[PDB]
Amino acid sequence: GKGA
Amino acid sequence: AIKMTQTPSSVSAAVGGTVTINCQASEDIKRYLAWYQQKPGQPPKLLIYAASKLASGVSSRFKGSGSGTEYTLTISGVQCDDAATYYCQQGYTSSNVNNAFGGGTEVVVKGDPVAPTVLIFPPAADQVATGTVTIVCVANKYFPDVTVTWEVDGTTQTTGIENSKTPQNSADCTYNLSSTLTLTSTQYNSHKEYTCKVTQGTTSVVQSFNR
Amino acid sequence: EESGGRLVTPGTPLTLTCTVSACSLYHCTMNWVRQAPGKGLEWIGDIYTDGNTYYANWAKGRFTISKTSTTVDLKITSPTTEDTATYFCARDSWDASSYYGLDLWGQGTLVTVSSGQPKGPSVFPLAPCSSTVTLGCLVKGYLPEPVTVTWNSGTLTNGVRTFPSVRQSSGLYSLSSVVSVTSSSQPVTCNVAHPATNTKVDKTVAP
Repeated sequence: GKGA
Repeated sequence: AIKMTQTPSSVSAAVGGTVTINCQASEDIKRYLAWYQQKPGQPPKLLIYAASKLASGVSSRFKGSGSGTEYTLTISGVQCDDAATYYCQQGYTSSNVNNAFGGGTEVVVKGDPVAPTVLIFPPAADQVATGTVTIVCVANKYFPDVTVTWEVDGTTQTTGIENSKTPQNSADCTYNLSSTLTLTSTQYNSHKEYTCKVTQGTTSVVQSFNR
Repeated sequence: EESGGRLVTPGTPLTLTCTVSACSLYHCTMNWVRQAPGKGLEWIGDIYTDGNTYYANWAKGRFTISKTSTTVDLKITSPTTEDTATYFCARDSWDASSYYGLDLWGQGTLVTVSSGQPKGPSVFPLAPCSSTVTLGCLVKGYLPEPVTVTWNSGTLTNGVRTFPSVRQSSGLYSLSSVVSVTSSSQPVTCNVAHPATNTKVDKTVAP
């Protein structure tokens, strides 16, 4: 996921 | 909804100076943030991606910083080529968005001051038969901004005026201005003296003609 | 033949085609962005590589974004005069930590929604009335944008200033182009083209  | 807020709305910088403009997100966007430069009549150009990385071919005079909700763009050694509107944009989500872009920040670059000259163009002969006449005044190569006044037989005009400014010159920061006054043919034939006055600070120049 | 603008009567759907090819990467979207006169960029929506589409909340139900082979469209489903704007498409990409931005943009399309008929410009010469002189042409009352203006069939480019178009209170557009030439130069001619009406107009100007 985005920012993971 | 993630709101993107840019401040200030406009900023001025001398050539060789440094400006910092700000971008705030209403929620943590985890540095999924891009910056763009737009000049008039062009598509926006990507400057900075992932909050702090230089897009392809972008001058290292541009620096992006920040994290969480707070981001900044800094231009160091400002040049006339940097006169533009700058936008931040979150790339964190596509869902429940009112605008992914911030509202934009206008960057005016202060180059060497240049006083305007003024040109006036009487209407061509075949205008009057259309029922309206359009008089064109041009203010040449100037910085800083000017004000334009139209006088008809000495009286200042307050309607029928449209102005169009070229973007700051990418080499010397100067502007050019078109100012047009439109009257009915009846109004134009009812008056004699048509004057365009261009004021910069406290200094005015004028061109005038008589119908 | 792309003019760079459109005239659409209210309520008639308009479809725009993105010149940037569809995403090859999985984590990539094609986007549509508008810019209304004097205003900032307003994101309209995007399309993902799984087919899913998202719209800005104001844009929900006013547009549809679709893909056909490797081409992405925007359909304005029921245009209103408030949809008069420049429209761009733009592609982005990302991974698990970096948003790579909208790196590829198409050229803007100058869309006007209006119940008025398409109209070609009236072109009027601009002359003063001394080693240099500035002459020009007033390009008045056309619809939609754009016109192109050259001088001497494009052989005269130095000293040319073409100002940004302005939309008149009538809804028609106007602009001026001027050129500075030597006082002994032979007359200069403006060439004004308006693709939306297939009009081409030449005006020869002298002091």
